[PDB]
Amino acid sequence: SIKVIGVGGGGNNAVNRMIENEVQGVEYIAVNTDAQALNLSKAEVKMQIGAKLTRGLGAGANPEVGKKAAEESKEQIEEALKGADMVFVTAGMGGGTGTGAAPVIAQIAKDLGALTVGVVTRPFTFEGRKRQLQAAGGISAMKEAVDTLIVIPNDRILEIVDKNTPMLEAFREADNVLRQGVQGISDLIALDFADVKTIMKGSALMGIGIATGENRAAEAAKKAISSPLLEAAIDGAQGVLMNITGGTNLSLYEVQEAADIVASASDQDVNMIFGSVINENLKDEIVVTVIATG
Amino acid sequence: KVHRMPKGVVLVGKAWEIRAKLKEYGRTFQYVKDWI
Repeated sequence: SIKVIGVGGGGNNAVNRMIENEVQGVEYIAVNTDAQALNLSKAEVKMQIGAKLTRGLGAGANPEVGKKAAEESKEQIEEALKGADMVFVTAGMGGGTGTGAAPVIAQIAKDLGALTVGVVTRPFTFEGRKRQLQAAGGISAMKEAVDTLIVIPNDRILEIVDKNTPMLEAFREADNVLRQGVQGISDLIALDFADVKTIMKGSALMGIGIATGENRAAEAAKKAISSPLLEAAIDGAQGVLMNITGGTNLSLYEVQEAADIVASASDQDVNMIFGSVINENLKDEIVVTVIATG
Repeated sequence: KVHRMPKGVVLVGKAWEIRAKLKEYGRTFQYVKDWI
């Protein structure tokens, strides 16, 4: 029973993207103060929060509203989260609902005893001061409310994408990266959670590499461990989760070769959760998701 | 600890423990497809 909760617009998209990518084994909950945006969620569960406070009109990028929204719907949320062994709280920080409600939600999940992993993006720098300040204030609050908080620096999306990809695609990629963040883990639980729990605190940074071709597993893993989303050196990590995903052509030669590349770069006595998953929808693409915690 | 699940396998343990387990599995399974 692992629930992925998209909170606010940032999460709404991730959860959509996850669903779009047919990420299995999770129950999705899309939570929003904005009834209009929320009705776009492909989630089976759409939880409008702060219905009384925001009247479906959203939090206006006011984290205090998203918060009071979530506090208002404190009972509706626990009902939806009860039974969750693990809750991914995915959200965009900088906003109102994402920034404000996700800590409330994640904290509820954490109190419910679920392994609470927040996976959030920190707004692009370009989103401006308000977005940056609020997320900062917000990411600070996610950290107190989750077991593990994977924070994806959107600004690093811009290093990754072509220098000319339009802003719309830059946001889009943030959503995918958020989806990539949760699928990276959720695909490994579809297993004693105290394994994963021991790997879930402090903040976490993740990296992704995607590659195709003859030397891809290494290409992917090198790109993963070096990826701009992954801002610090993995040797600094106390724990590392590694996800390898590829087509039915994924060979253990490829798998370990990637594992060797991630492993060498991590500390020797590091704790590690490592999985390789086969994605039939892949052909020659391979995706290494690496999440480091420390 | 090594978890087979459909569509994937998850190894838990120290990094070296896994690298080694992967090599062992590298001798007995060609593709992760066949592995599961």
